[PDB]
Amino acid sequence: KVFGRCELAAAMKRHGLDNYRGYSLGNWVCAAKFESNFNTQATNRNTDGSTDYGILQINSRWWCNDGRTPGSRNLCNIPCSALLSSDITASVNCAKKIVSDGNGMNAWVAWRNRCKGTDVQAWIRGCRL
Repeated sequence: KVFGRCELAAAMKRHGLDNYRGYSLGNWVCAAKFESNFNTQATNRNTDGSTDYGILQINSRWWCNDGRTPGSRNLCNIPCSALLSSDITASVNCAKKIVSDGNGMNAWVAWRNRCKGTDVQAWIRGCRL
């Protein structure tokens, strides 16, 4: 499933992240354009020996189970690959928690400098709420 512009912006609020734990609608949408290019199928292995699974570029090392990354906490405890299907209904379980960790959105490399402080009111622009 390859999503359109206004095809990826409503299902995020459908799952409750709106201003989630101090994280608003303004902070989400840019990042997937820069981790997956609005793609659900973008698998890339980072030199850390981990791969980045899903549209969120998750490293199997800290949070999931891929079987080729030993010493991984596999904290989420699910198929690291279920993190890949069009049905994302369960992937954010670990998105809503990786942040209580307290070091922030700073778990991702691009939005931090590619997407922070930038005009965000604009990603939510041109669309209906």
